[PDB]
Amino acid sequence: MEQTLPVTVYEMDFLADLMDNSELIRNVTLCGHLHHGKTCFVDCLIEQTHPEIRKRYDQDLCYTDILFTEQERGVGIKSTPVTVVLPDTKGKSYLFNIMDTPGHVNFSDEVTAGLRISDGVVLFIDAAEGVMLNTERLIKHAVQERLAVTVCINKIDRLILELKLPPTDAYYKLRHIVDEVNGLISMYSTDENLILSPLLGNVCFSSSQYSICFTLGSFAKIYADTFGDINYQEFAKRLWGDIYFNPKTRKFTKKAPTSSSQRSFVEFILEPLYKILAQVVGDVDTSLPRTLDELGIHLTKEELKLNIRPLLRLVCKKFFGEFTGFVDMCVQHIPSPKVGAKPKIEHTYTGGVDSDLGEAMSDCDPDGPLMCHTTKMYSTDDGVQFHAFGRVLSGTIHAGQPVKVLGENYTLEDEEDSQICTVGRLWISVARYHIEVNRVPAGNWVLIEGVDQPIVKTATITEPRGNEEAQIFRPLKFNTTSVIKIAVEPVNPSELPKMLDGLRKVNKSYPSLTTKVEESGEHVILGTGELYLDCVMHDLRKMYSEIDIKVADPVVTFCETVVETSSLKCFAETPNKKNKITMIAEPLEKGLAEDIENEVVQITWNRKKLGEFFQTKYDWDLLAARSIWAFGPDATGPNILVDDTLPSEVDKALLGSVKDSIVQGFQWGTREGPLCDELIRNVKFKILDAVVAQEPLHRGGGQIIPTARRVVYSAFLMATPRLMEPYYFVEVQAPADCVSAVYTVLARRRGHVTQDAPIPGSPLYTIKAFIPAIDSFGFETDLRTHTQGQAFSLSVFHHWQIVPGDPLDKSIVIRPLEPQPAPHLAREFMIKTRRRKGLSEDVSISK
Amino acid sequence: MSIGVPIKVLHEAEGHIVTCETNTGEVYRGKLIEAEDNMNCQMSNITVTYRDGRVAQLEQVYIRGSKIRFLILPDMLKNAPMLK
Amino acid sequence: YLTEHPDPNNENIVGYNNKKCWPRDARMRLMKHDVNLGRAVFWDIKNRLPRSVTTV
Amino acid sequence: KSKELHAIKERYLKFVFEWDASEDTSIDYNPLYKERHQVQLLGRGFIAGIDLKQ
Ligand SMILES: Nc1nc2c(ncn2[C@@H]2O[C@H](COP(=O)(O)OP(=O)(O)OP(=O)(O)O)[C@@H](O)[C@H]2O)c(=O)[nH]1
Repeated sequence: MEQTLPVTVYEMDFLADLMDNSELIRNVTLCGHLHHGKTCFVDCLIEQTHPEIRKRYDQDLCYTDILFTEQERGVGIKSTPVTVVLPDTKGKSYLFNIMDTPGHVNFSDEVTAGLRISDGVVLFIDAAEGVMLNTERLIKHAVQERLAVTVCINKIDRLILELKLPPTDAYYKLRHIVDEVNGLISMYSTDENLILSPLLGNVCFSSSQYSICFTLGSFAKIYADTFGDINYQEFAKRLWGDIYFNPKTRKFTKKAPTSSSQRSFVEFILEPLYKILAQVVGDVDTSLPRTLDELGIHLTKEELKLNIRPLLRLVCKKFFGEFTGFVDMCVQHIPSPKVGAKPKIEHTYTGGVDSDLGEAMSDCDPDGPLMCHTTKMYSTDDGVQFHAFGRVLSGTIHAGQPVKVLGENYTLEDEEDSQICTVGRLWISVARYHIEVNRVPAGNWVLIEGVDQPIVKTATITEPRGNEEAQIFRPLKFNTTSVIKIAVEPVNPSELPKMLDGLRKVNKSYPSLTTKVEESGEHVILGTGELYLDCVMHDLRKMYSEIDIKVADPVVTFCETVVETSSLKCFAETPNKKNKITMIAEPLEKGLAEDIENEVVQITWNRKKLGEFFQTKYDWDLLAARSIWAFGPDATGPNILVDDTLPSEVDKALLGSVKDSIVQGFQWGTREGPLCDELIRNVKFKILDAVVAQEPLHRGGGQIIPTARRVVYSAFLMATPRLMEPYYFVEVQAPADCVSAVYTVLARRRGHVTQDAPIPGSPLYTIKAFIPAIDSFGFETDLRTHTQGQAFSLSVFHHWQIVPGDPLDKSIVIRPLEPQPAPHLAREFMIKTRRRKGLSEDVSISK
Repeated sequence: MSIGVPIKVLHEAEGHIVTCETNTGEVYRGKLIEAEDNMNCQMSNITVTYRDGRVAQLEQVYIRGSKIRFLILPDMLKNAPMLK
Repeated sequence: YLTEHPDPNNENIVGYNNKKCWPRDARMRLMKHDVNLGRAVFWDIKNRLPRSVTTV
Repeated sequence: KSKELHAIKERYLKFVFEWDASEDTSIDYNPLYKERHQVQLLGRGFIAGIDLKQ
């Protein structure tokens, strides 16, 4: 209000009054594979809700790729929120909060940030490409985060204009895409109530370039508006599947009348669209005005003079109109904030739904306690001040209202992370222009000013002097792991504080960015890939810090493991020479580390469930199965600590006094690692004898923890240590002829091809392969250059694999600037990483 | 040309609070769930006042459209795009 | 030397004269310890000479 | 291999009517940047100028 804004089809007063009714709000995130049409849709909708903001005839106005690099690269880099009022098929209006998410596999963190504050997902799938890598990854992520899933099969015009498939085969292609999505959903979810089918209204067909968007119901409504006497809802139930129309009986049967009879979808939906497009693009001068007369569209004379693409856009816009099918989909199959509040609190709130504050939050009552969760941070173009962005799950936030901001480490006993701040202004975020408001009720998305100071990634904003028992929302769980690592250093050491400030700012911007300072005074940035780090450095050098920053060569993060059991049972004693621990280290069973990290097992379980799980899944006896102490460096680390101390040999009651310290020592030791200060993975540590001093003045504190860490290191070093590379999963789409070239490019970088397969209904092929992360820099460029741009690849982290060599072997001599043979890659990876970290040149294997 | 504006406005009222006065002088105030082209209103959480003035609570109500005298709609619908 | 002239931000690597005629691998390699040692020995030598008589 | 290592080391350590051939580029060592896979255009598109039958 009182802000100069573009004129809309609606009026902002209606938008403001809709925000109070939480049953007319839909918090939706648009996600899909890269370049699958997710952005026109937003303008393809902004235009329909903004008469003056139109797309250029020869250039598409992205309107949500508002960034510089977004506009030149043409690649979605950051999520852009859009709040619009969209009419329904029945004429009703709902307030839509849409999250436009990037489709590149490197920027999945933005997608998770959008998924946190959303109640439903609209998955965009190219009709020609089909289900690609990121489509599967986002389906898994969405059904895991307990979000309603709907599908929009975009770019259906490619079936007509590019591939020129017969309408029946276009129907087969669409049905195959829907079936693939259904199979993926059933794979990643147990309950059946997420069946996707256009009969249920779950799936929409669209072509954003030409302003086409219809469900079965919307097309049946077009028929009904033309011929009044039909009931479009019952008509829509017969427009998909193997149901054929019988024109003699005027009834729809499950059996085709005679022969050469087409399915209902082809006869009534696909064939008219084929004919419209064919008329417009082939007979614009000859027989277009007549067909336009038949459909009831009247185009003015200067309008018929347009080029073929704008003319097709205009004709389809006249025929179809607004995107009512999309709104029908998202109203029927995406819960309102009021209804979807309960799963959101169940999943993303640390206090659980059962908590008293959890109940008031699950009601989504806007007169309750304030509970706002922010997941994105948007920087003004000056790059000085940020604006937090998130949804108000309860209560109502006001401009000028003092608030209590809780960080990610805030617990009910450690209340030092919270900080009081004052809200400056509130903007209802639209893609480009912010509409300033005075208050935002529950269930809405708000851009907050004044709370950006004490938060890094995520926050929970509550009210001071109330909500004493207010916990936080769980930090985002990302799809990938940041592996690619680069080091930064200012050109002039005098301006180091400037680079540090810029590093803090980029850490605020990118949700999954991890900036750390190593022991050697080296500043390190972790990213997902080359494009990710490229854009991070572009922001760092140009947006936040105006200084010159040197960049080191890209490198990956390694992990350390073992391959047999320790030869001699290690032991280590405290400086008091009274407390002594004996441990051995052995490799974990295959597939157990992944179970641990993926929370298939939790130490929060009672010893009974832990024991039965281990017994039935990995052949563990009850004694060892219930003997688990800790679960790696974190609560879900890929390492296990087990006590084999016999009750007779050691008194278990006294062992319990040092259990809580041996656990911490083991966690810290696995966090650091002895080889090259890297994480330890897939290692099982068994305690064999723990001699404990009776006097508590000798044990506990800073005496037993270092002994535990040292014994962990020594036990690890007996069993043959190995290094671990991160392995990337590459999916390549390329024509048939360039498949061999893809093989040739992969073979040079230690690549191993898993499978190549045709894309059904498309002339291309998909090659899926595994490549080491370190042997992947420039792989995309090599593939796109050797194939003259006809092959494109997206790489994503998959798993950890052992480096061929042996890290602890001094016999190998390495020259400074030559690639090494595989037989001793591990030795180089180990010593060079040690030199980079600033440690000694070699380890000291001992007891 | 076919369906009048007031019916559209009534369609917009779904989900809000509405008070309903039938020919029997009975006042039904509650959350309007659904409406049709005719005034058939499916509406919920009813605070119902009879002609004498007795007030009752009735969670689900479906009123025949022919038997509505007038319907009082929330004031924010005055800003509906359809009312412009 | 560092007690007399503290170097918190590692700025000692900026004013170091090198023999640019030699190849890069044959020049002096400006590691922090070596640079600090060279600066320290130069400062020690400079301190012995009073500035009024002659300067280095 | 040898040119590979040399490139690594290098990176990290009169009216002339006709152009001099010393100004040529694309004298590369990587076989992927010399024997570039030729676009076939589904076997139906062709490069401009050159004879079709060829
Ligand atoms: N043939 C065809 N092309 C389309 C259609 N819609 C969009 N495109 C084009 O396909 C490309 C997709 O660009 P965007 O729509 O911005 O991509 P996106 O889906 O937002 O994905 P990101 O790049 O990850 O942000 C652009 O060249 C569009 O102009 C469509 O319906 N048909």
